[PDB]
Amino acid sequence: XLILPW
Amino acid sequence: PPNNSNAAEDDLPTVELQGVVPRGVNLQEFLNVTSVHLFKERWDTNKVDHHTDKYENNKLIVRRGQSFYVQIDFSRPYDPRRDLFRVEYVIGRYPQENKGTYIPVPIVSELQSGKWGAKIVMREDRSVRLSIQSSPKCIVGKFRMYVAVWTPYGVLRTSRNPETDTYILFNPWCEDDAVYLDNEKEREEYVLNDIGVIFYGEVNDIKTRSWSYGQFEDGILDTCLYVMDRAQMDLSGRGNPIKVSRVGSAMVNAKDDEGVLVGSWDNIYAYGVPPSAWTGSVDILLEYRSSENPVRYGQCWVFAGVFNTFLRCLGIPARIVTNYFSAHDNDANLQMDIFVNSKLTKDSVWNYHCWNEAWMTRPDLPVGFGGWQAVDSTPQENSDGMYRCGPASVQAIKHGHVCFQFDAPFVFAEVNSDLIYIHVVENVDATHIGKLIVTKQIGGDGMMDITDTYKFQEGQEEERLALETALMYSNVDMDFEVENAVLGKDFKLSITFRNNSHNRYTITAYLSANITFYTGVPKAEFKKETFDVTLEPLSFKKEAVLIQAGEYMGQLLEQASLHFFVTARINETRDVLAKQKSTVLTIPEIIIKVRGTQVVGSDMTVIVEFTNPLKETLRNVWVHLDGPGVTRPMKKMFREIRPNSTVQWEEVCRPRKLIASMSSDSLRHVYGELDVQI
Ligand SMILES: [Ca+2]
Ligand SMILES: [Ca+2]
Ligand SMILES: [Ca+2]
Repeated sequence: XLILPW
Repeated sequence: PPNNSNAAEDDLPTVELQGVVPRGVNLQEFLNVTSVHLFKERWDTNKVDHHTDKYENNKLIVRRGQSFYVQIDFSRPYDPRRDLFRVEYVIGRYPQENKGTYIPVPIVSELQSGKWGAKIVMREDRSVRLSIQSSPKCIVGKFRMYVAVWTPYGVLRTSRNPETDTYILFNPWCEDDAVYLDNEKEREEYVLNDIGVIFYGEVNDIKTRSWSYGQFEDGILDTCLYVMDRAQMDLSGRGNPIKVSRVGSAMVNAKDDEGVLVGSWDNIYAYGVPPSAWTGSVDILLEYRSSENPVRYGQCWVFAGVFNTFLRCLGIPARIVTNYFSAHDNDANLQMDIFVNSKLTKDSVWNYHCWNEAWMTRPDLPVGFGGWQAVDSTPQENSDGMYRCGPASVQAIKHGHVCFQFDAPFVFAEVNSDLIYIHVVENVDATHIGKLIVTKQIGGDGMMDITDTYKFQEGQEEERLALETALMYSNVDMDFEVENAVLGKDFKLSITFRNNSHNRYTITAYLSANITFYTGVPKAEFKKETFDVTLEPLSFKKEAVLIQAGEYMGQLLEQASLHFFVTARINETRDVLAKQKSTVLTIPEIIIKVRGTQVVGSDMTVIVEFTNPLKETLRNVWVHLDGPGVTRPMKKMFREIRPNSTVQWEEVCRPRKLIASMSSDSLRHVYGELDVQI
């Protein structure tokens, strides 16, 4: 679960 | 005091003497229990019929709303003229009858529907055999069993015996249970399957992680009851699947409630187990029971893996979904506020997220919002003061009716929020969030696309209309009434618009027509239409969409109702009017009578009467009689039936059930039946 660049 | 602990017990007296019982009273006059049998073995009928033979547990485990056999051995043969006894199931330290925690089970002659009772079915020697029936709304947990004999001096109860303790679980097999699932294949996968797969990765690079739920392994069931005890969940609510699922969605994460799993994402995971290391749920939950403290660590897919075990273990049917490009909304505006800019921007978007779905009816919501409920134990945002999420109705999320509890706007934003590059705006992306939602298929390790359950296809007008309805939770009124809907006949759906302004408006709208069960569970969408209507000032317009009989007759069930979604947007002002309504079809029925002696080897008259239910003229009426063993199939035609006129058909026959069916030109496939003994 990575936070993804907008 | 609050009664919120299955582990805690009160002490039930063995000699509940009343008043001033004189000295020298002789209680030997009355029955006493020498032995109790529960046939608890995992090969016997009780566990097999109740689908609990899998549980690695040497105690009786039944499901509610179903009959199981017990045997009680008395000191002398039971005599109904002088003996009176009852069975008791007790839970908690403070059990009351009106709270559901003290359950008297009277010895009755006929079991009644949905009522606690025990009926004698065998009386050999000093033994009586009972078929005990539980309430289909009973509290779920580990109960203590007692046999209570009534005497003029008090009740003679058996002593405490933990070997007669009985687990009563949710029953997805009993149509009177809120978790009822009318599909054996779906039941075997969402309840009895103790392993499965979880999907993750990117939308175009999809990986598969297997998970051992292990709900039937030693200790897991007791652990789940412990998880509910640790929440301080009042026992009176542990029969309600909505409460059990919401308490679980909080207790699986360690935040604000000392739950099972601690979330960590910091790539270090000090003094614990890395999230990627877990391969099942048994070791997390058992360590929780042993250490009595949270386990470290977990992430998105691990919270769902443990939550899935909790739900299946208690009996609530449950599956794990994966949302690719799941959005995280921070300010509850149902938008992805993008400012790039890392200081002002707080809304994130994950490559994927995993939450659970639980199967239950929603009696607290209007009809049509049952079935799958989204529940998320992963800590993301607060809900009413705690880190929990759901149950949110997937059906309510699909049509943007996020005003129905619980936490529907959050789950909607996770699956179909638009991106808003913001004082001043710039770009608006509407296809990036929620590109694909998946779950493990039935009978395999494949990937069932279930994106269509949460949202309409991006691009179609219904997607936008649903979204703008969700964002909403110009002097125009909107309503719709169903025009005399009779089972087996076309009917009109009349959308009405009242414009009280002096302006001319343009309206875009969509219609969603659905078949739902009597409990309120959705079955399927049989009609979906988008349409555009113009509203002249100071007018009323009654656009009437025709629902042909062939559109819904193919997917009907007993006592099914019709649920309609109608969302309309006022184009000039971007307002959105949305209504949802349920209607039950006026179903005609055929009355079947039998006159004469109904024996084999002699003729008898089967009378079939049908009443014309429509204001129309029925023509080419065909009536078919069917009854194997009674009469070979036959047909009586009727060239015409006048409105509100009754027709009668007599058929002699020498011989079981009889089934009749009428079908005309304006009304087809209306049935009747009658059980006959021969
Ligand atoms: Ca929590
Ligand atoms: Ca936002
Ligand atoms: Ca979208």
